[PDB]
Amino acid sequence: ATKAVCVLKGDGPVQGTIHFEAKGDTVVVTGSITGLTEGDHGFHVHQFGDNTQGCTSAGPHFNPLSKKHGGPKDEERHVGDLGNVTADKNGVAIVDIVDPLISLSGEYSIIGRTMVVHEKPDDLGRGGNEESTKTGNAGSRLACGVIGIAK
Amino acid sequence: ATKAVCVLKGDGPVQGTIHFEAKGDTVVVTGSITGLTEGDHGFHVHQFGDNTQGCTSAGPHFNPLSKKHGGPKDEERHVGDLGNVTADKNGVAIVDIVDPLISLSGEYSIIGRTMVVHEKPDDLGRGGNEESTKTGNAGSRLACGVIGIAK
Amino acid sequence: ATKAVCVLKGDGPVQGTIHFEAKGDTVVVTGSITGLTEGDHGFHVHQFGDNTQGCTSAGPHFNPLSKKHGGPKDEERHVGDLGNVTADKNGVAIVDIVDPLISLSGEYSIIGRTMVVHEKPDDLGRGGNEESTKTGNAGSRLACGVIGIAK
Amino acid sequence: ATKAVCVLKGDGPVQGTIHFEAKGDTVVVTGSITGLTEGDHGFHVHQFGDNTQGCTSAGPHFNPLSKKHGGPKDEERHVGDLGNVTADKNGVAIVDIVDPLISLSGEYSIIGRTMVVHEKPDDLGRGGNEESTKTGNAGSRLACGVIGIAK
Ligand SMILES: [Cu+2]
Ligand SMILES: [Cu+2]
Ligand SMILES: [Cu+2]
Ligand SMILES: [Cu+2]
Ligand SMILES: [Zn+2]
Ligand SMILES: [Zn+2]
Ligand SMILES: [Zn+2]
Ligand SMILES: [Zn+2]
Repeated sequence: ATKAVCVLKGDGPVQGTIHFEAKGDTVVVTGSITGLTEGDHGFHVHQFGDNTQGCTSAGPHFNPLSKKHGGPKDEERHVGDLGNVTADKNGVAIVDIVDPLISLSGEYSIIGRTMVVHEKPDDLGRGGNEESTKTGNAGSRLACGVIGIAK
Repeated sequence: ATKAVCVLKGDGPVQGTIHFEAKGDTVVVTGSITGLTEGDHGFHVHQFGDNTQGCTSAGPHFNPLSKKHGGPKDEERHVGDLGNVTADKNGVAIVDIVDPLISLSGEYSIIGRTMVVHEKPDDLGRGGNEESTKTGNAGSRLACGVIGIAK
Repeated sequence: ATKAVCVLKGDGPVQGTIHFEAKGDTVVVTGSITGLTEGDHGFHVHQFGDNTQGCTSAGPHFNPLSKKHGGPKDEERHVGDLGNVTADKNGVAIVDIVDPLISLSGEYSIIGRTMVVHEKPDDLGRGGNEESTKTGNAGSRLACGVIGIAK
Repeated sequence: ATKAVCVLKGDGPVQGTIHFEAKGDTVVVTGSITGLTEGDHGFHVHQFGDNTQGCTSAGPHFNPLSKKHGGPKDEERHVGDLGNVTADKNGVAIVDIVDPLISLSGEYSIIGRTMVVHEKPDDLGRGGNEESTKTGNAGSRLACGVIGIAK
């Protein structure tokens, strides 16, 4: 697959759609998310496309290299670490990410996994506590969806 | 990926969880669907893991061998042709399928695609109209979900 | 039966010949209707090949899947829902339909049933009254005939 | 179908309605025909439900076993060979035939074919000439109709 899609849904008003496209050795991640409080929100690929108990059953960050949490620009990061998306005053975030580590095929493929938008900003591993090194202190899972093959 | 899961949701009361497991050289499909009308309902892997327009955006049946619609025992069938699930009088269908065409990795992978439960029985491609050769006259898509990697 | 024919007759000037042919996996509908008013007229397979009370005794639309009335492109439609034919200013309609639900043998066969051309356009089940969900508000039956096996 | 109907019409005053009902391995043929000259009239299922050029376009006797013409009681007969109906002095014939060879379903089905009442008596193949072995010398087609599925 060179194209993928994710519909983000949660138990509150947060929703959106994310598009994924293979370009060179990168994945180009675009889309939009509504209903968010203004400011940054952690945005991560979680390990499992399991929504049986909601976003919680997606498990931790997709992490096949067994590293600690960081920002997308960091060497020490989880594959699923895409940093922050930014909502404006209207609650809307436009997603425009280009990432070399995630993939839509092969070993680091995110097809069949879960995209999650978080309650709080991702501190990118620089928070000075244990949690920062795990989730970036991004807190609760506002909305999520399984990543699917798109036409 | 040796285990997958799917959570089925639609516009109506129909819901359920489908489990997939790679066992030996085959794929075992289990789970249950509730809120169905008594009797048979088409049960198919649709091509796209795309829920942007609910179940409609899943596209046609997964069909990488470019065949006509059939039953799961037929040579001429789509890879996604898993026949019928059967609901009892309480609207409950127990899912128990072993299938030789689907997989959980490589060309035949259904990870990132869509499981659909239909309004009507699948006629296994033997209805005698053109629709039968496409969908088995299974009709509308009551509920669907993207197939995700499971723990 | 791979070819069928229908001769349309009514109480007024409306007449025509409709040809049906099983081609590939589908049914191609051709022919022409004359004596019509300019514009659209509902064109439907009615259930009974019964002309004992003219076109009235043909009964409702052929509907073996127990659905509501729609257009021929719709999922929710009767098997007999072939939409509209269009008459030009001289009252002539050229019939050119390919249809996935009708057949010329087996469950979906329209052989021995009735082709009806209606007074008014078919609203494709979107008119918003109850009648729309039955007949598309197509109104009276200008002309009809029993579908017969052709050489 | 277990029930069928035919409205007989022609270019003259002969008309009637014929009813067909599946009973055991027979079809029970009933109805009435008016406007006839007193005496016997050949009564046959013709091959095609094609009325585009009137009764003539119905073609020959329905004959899927490729036999010669006889009476309904004869081994050598066409499937469409139902013998004679008898008009009284008032021009009225009451039809009451029970036949094992015609069918309303499967290979010998007469649904979509044509019922014809003839000018002259059917000589039942015993006329001593070539025509007798083809049509029973029943002569012209007074009235006919396509056989349709009835409620
Ligand atoms: Cu996260
Ligand atoms: Cu399907
Ligand atoms: Cu109609
Ligand atoms: Cu004859
Ligand atoms: Zn992380
Ligand atoms: Zn199929
Ligand atoms: Zn209709
Ligand atoms: Zn004969």
